[PDB]
Amino acid sequence: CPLMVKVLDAVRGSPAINVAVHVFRKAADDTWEPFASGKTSESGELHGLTTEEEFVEGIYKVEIDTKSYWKALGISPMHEHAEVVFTANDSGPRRYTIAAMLSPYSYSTTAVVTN
Amino acid sequence: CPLMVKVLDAVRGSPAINVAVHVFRKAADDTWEPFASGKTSESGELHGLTTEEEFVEGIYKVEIDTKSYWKALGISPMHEHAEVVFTANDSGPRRYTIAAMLSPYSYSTTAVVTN
Amino acid sequence: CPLMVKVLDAVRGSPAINVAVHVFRKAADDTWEPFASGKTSESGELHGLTTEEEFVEGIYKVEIDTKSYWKALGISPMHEHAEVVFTANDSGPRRYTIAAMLSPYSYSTTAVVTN
Amino acid sequence: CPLMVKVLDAVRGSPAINVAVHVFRKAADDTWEPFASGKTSESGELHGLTTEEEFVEGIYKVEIDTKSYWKALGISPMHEHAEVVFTANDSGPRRYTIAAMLSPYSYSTTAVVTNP
Ligand SMILES: [Zn+2]
Ligand SMILES: [Zn+2]
Ligand SMILES: [Zn+2]
Ligand SMILES: [Zn+2]
Ligand SMILES: [Zn+2]
Ligand SMILES: [Zn+2]
Ligand SMILES: [Zn+2]
Ligand SMILES: [Zn+2]
Ligand SMILES: [Zn+2]
Ligand SMILES: [Zn+2]
Ligand SMILES: [Zn+2]
Ligand SMILES: [Zn+2]
Repeated sequence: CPLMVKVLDAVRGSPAINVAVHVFRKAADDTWEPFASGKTSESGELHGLTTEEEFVEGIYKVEIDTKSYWKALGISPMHEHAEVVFTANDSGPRRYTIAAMLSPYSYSTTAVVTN
Repeated sequence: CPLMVKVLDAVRGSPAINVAVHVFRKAADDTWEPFASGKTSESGELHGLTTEEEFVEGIYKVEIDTKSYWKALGISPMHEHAEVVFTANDSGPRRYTIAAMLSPYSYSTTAVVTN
Repeated sequence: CPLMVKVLDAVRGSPAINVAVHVFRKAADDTWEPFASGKTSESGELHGLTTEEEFVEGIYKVEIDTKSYWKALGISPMHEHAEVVFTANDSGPRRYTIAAMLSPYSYSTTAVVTN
Repeated sequence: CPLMVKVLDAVRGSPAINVAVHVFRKAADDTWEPFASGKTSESGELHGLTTEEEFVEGIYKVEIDTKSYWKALGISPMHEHAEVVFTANDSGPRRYTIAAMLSPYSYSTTAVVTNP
């Protein structure tokens, strides 16, 4: 995959499963244009978002939907999304994995960029 | 302060000093409206961003300048900013400390929300 | 302070208050010798642990009690402590701040070392 | 695997490759008994540490060797290891992935515990 997203639930110690992930690319008018979307697997992973061709240099926002994810724990999070922004491909084509460890009022995200 | 931003450099183990920070509030047309800015102190802190009356309910983005911060380490970071989005107040006044532990390809960020 | 410990609750977005912190130093027999202890303040901070003289070079472990800290959330954590080990003082006095942002199955720690 | 360790280099945005990892299990005299070891793969992963039956209930320490890992950056880290302690395998069998995002003066670790 040119772009993979992996989401972990840092409260329960488990993959974040079936969580909506929307990816955007900064457009000509400075707004965020919808780029790719999916839901995380049983493993907290979202593969197949994009193709090498579609995935040109630019600024991308990964939006993880955290709104009702910790409803059952009875806490409303700091925000309805966990967002990670990265600047891409900005020296030829590379594979990205965006790994996010999520808690309601914290998060740790790491971009692993390969090739 | 109604809003304080604290920035640590996780690579060198030191406050991130003289780092530019921009705060935005989500406006009616879905643009980010400039809200406050400044540079971090010797302790990595940015105090005095806003007043309790100016700190109205809304969605806020904190944008920490990272572009050339690790230039001396010879590393280009994942993005020119580290960004944190939070949804504010909703319940009477609250004070927010946004704490960010930064490396070129990872960051951890926590919103501490009190009274 | 020569050594300060600050603990944040990353699930609720608040300082972790009145949490027991024990500090140990690696002894002659490779065991952990009790060094200092206290409880975090209302700000999640623990000051006054040690003195510049007592705080010699060596290997130190900060043990944060997390056993029953999230009991009210109904999750048992990955372990009864959050532990940070650091190697100290290679030169003369350094002041350490150990910042720990804690979730039941994740934690981010950072050591800020200042001269 | 009953136990997998995955290590990422948060400074360079890469897997931490060929990094030594030591696992210990807490023994009755309060000593850490060596349990398993190895070095991370090209993906930053260390698989094959243990078997379901060897991975008995107990307290485990994972020790990732960081001493010289950022030597090329010219930084000496906060400690010669990044360490994670976890209390294991209550409630029948569970598989653990210990995921560590490392920088010289910070790390984020997560235990992902699943029931197979
Ligand atoms: Zn894939
Ligand atoms: Zn979304
Ligand atoms: Zn959002
Ligand atoms: Zn800015
Ligand atoms: Zn202030
Ligand atoms: Zn940005
Ligand atoms: Zn103090
Ligand atoms: Zn204790
Ligand atoms: Zn322990
Ligand atoms: Zn070792
Ligand atoms: Zn495996
Ligand atoms: Zn160690």
